[PDB]
Amino acid sequence: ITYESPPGLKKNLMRTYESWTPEQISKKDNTHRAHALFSLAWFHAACQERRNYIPQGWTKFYEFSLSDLRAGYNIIDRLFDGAKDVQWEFVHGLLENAIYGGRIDNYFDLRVLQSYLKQFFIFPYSVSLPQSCSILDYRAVIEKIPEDDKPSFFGLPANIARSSQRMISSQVISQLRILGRDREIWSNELSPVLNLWKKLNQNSNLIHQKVPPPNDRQGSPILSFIILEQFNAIRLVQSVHQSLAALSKVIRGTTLLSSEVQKLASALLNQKCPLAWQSKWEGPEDPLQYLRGLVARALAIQNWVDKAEKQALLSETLDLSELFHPDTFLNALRQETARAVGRSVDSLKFVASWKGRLQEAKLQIKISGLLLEGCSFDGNQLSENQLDSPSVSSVLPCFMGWIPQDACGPYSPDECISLPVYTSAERDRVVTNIDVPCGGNQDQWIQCGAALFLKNQ
Amino acid sequence: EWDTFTGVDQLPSWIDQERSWAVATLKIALPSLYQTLCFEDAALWRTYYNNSMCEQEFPSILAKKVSLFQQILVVQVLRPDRLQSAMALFACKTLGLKEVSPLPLNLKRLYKETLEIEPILIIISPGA
Amino acid sequence: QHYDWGLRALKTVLRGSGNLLRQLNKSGTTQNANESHIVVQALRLNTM
Amino acid sequence: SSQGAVDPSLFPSQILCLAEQIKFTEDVENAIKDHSLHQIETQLVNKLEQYTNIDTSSEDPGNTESGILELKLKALILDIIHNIDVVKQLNQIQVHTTEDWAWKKQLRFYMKSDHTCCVQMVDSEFQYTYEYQGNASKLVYTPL
Repeated sequence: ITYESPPGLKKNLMRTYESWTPEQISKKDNTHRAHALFSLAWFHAACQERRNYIPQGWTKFYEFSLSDLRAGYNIIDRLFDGAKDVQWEFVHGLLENAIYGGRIDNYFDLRVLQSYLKQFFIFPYSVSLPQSCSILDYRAVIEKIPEDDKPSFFGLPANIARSSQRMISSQVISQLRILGRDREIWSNELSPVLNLWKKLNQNSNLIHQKVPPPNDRQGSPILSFIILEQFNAIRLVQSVHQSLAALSKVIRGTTLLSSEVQKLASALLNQKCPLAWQSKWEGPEDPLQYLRGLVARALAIQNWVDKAEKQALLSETLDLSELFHPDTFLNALRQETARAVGRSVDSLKFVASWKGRLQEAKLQIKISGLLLEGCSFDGNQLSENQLDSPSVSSVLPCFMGWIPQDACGPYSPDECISLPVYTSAERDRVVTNIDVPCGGNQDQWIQCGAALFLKNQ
Repeated sequence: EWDTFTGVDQLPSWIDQERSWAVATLKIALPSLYQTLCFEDAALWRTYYNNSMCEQEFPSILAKKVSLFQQILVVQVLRPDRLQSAMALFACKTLGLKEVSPLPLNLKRLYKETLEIEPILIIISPGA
Repeated sequence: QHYDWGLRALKTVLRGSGNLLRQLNKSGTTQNANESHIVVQALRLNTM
Repeated sequence: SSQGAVDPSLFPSQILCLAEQIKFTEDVENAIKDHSLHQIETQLVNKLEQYTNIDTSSEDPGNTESGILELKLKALILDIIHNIDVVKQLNQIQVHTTEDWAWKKQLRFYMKSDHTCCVQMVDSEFQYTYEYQGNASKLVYTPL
């Protein structure tokens, strides 16, 4: 017996209401009470069924138990058979602070739980036809719920199902393909890795064979950043070139094996990346795409040096795809603004905008090329996605600078929502959190789980 | 059919490259359905390419020249945003099952079935 | 690799300030700029 | 009684902090029943100002002979700052009555008729088991 969650919505409600006993639900005081029990049932079912989409509805796979549900039933017992007029506030207050938020570490998943708890104390109205305290009508509305599920019941856009069914279909097809059925290193299971490297770096021998001087802090703190960037980049590139020259000579040449050669070979045969490469810089799990991103940044930082030797790094439009550590660049801008203004560094703020150039800031740099998901961006207004909405949407460019505190921000405080700015689609680490003008009804934009990725590739 | 199913073009114009490579695969592999399909319709397939819940909006002119397994070959080449329900109704038609999902798991039901010759192995998962 | 800015370093610097203000009232007098001058030494007893 | 029983040599800090918290609890649960009572917030502000002022009477001598327990004061300031923040948030939300859960969220130290304490949060309650702790470093009440 496999002992798991039900695979669907109304399946989960049927399992739940089978697990109840009817003398519990059938109390004398009837009408306003069992509807809250149905709200708890729908809330438990919803929070469990969000887990099918990762990292969309939750960032990790959080463990929700039936003991949690029975604890919640104990809570609603002591509320409604408690005296009078149960505050809907503290139900979700104690519920978040003890039961379901006691699984959660990231803040934005707490925000999502806050939104469902605020929302469910009303439904998709056409599918929801609730009833009186008659128990078998609570059974029968579950059959009135349709077979197939919709993310419009949950809040996700419609391109989610497109990407999900493409990937799940390829998974089941490969799994049924399974049911039908040192020489490999001397063979060519790993030759296209070396082949992609020889295509990336055949006309950039300066870009893997030059040495920058080891440098200390110069005058402005934006020069030192880019010089250390250059040094780290050339160091990682030459380290990769050594680690591939060894495994090239043990195959297409005349030498013997070490153990680290076997480590590189084992990881690359399993097509994961070795831990020595992830010790320096986190990249994609594809080693091919890793080499791609690396050689791209290797070209980029030399161009960054060429246009930042003349202090012309204010005027030009630049892109944050090419920074190995972009928040350190932004904190370097924090130091240059705090030195140029004549105010201490702790008393600044970071606000970007879209409706024109920054007035009160010291410096203005044009940052574009961001990617967005979970919505469809426009100037001054966020618009909901559609059925045929494409997955990755480009964005209007932005103006970024550092603003002193207790000054007038370009956007009013109660019209915007903070969005994380991750690094790729894996949603691993947070760079910053920019505000975007919502214009009321923010809870939909919470439950979409909107994000913003610095780039891709 | 099953091997090209599990993976073992200047003539079409209204489609994407991503589907066009699979069109080239289908054309080189199985030219018979390529002949029977008449891909230069742009009248019925324009309608099929735009329905939601497009598992049942099959062009009924060809409803007796295409088997159930060849419709899924059409679906995989045209639109892979349908394959899960396509497989589901394929299995539900060939086996008569009203759902591909099973029943739930009431242990009060499976109390009375067992017997003391063999024991009961309850496989767990995280959170169970 | 070996740096730290946890809660323990903070809890160290706070007692490092409490000890210096514990000395500089029973051993002398109190005034303005020394009260913000102390915390620099009570931070550099660790961070240096 | 109406007069203060301020004599910190006569009791260990374990009883000072507990007595102040029990009397705080009973006074605030009289308050929210009667009236919003910014008088009690002002009373706590002036009482805290009094303790911080008396703190400069032992800090300048410091190391004396047979005189310690400046620590009983510093282990009382923190509980008073906790009570300041509780009354200020009750003022910011303007709670009506006691059964409102924004009061029973906060930790309560009642007195039983058998004169022993009974620490009671939302509905769960326990008993004070009289372990003598002596002087120890308490914590700042962060919202975590």
